[PDB]
Amino acid sequence: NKITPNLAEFAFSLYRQLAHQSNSTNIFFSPVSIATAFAMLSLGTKADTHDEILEGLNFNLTEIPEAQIHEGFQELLRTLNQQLQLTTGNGLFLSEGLKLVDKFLEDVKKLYHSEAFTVNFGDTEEAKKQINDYVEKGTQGKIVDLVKELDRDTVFALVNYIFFKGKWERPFEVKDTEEEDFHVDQVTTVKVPMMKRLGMFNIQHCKKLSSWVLLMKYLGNATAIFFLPDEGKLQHLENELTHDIITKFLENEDRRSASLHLPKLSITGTYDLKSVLGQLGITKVFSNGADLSGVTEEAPLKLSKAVHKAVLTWDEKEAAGAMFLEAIPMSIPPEVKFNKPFVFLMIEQNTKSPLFMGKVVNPTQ
Repeated sequence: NKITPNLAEFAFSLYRQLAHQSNSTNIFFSPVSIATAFAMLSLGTKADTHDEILEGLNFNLTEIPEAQIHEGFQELLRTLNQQLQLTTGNGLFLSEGLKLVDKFLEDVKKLYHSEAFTVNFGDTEEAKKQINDYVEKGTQGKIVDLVKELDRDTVFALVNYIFFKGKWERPFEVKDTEEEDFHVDQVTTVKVPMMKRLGMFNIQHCKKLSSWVLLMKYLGNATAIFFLPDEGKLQHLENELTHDIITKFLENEDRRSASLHLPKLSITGTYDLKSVLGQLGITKVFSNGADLSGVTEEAPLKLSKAVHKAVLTWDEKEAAGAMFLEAIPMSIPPEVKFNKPFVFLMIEQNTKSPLFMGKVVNPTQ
């Protein structure tokens, strides 16, 4: 877990950038999927192009050897590819006229368990369908029309996708789910199905964050951390985000009773990694002065296209399992309603790594 702290800081760097450009749109991305994708691309990069990518991923190249970086990602992908669905993959698409280096192809297939392909970019409309078909077939139809524009001069494209529909270890009762108002702001109200169960949760009010912190667990040894900011404290919560937040309450075995109002969510996020990671300091690999000599030996190459799409869905529970033995509330429990915008994190317990991070301003987006 040597690379775990780097991913956490990279996630908060990525989130603070996305929240900076838009304060009224949903945010949802996978820090692990993006970092694994561009670390794989680093194996075909050299000199400053290689160093920019790793430095932009919050890796201190003077303190962590390059092998440990790539080895840490391989161990992380091994844990993911074992129970949780987590249908993820990265596709490298290159012009059929380029002589791809075999060492890069071997490392992509072996180290990162990823696939490369050759496609004719002369037909923009045809290539877009072909790329969107491999993603659609890979996701079993979960992700469609991932690519919506291919330039006529495209010669190299990267697509990163991830899908997660998780089942709660402690489920919800569909009969108790009710439609309630979600207040996106002072003037906007959306009617959303609100999952509601009274019971005991790993829920607590953190004065440092000025937010309610709820941790509910998914089957697959992955835990979801929900942050409900207090009134006017959303920015304060974002300011005070640090890796200690992830680990602070994951170890808590204590439970407190509360009436929970959590809306059903189906959230998607599509980002142009070229623009976003360009704001984080990764620019050379996208420019004409790139060093992708580890991919093609004899021709100038640059990464023309880089897209990331993350899709997540959670419901009340599928098929019914067994009841969870419950401690009946002996008193009036506090009511924690997620009727206002909130921040959430998905953490893989074994690696303590961020799978998904996002902010929900409208459940119906």
